[PDB]
Amino acid sequence: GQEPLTASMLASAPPQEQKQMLGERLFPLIQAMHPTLAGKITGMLLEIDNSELLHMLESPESLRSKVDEAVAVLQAHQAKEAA
Amino acid sequence: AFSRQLNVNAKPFVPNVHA
Repeated sequence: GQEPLTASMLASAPPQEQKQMLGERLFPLIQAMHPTLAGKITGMLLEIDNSELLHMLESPESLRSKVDEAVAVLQAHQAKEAA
Repeated sequence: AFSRQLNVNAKPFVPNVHA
């Protein structure tokens, strides 16, 4: 919509606020395709390395790849807590 | 994520939700 995420926001911030802001903004961004597993998805994706996400979120083959992978991983734990 | 699959036990993050 306006004023999208920028590496600057994290550049002028601590190593804690990073995952906070980034993950917080990525939470909804993931819901675009997985509004259910958006949580776990953003969680693992935020663990690997926030920096990587700041460069992966700028690509379709990457974004969809991460989301898909994550969701696939949760397949072992639980999908919608209905098992 | 790295080679094929990743860990699901990986904690989420540090949100700003208290109450």
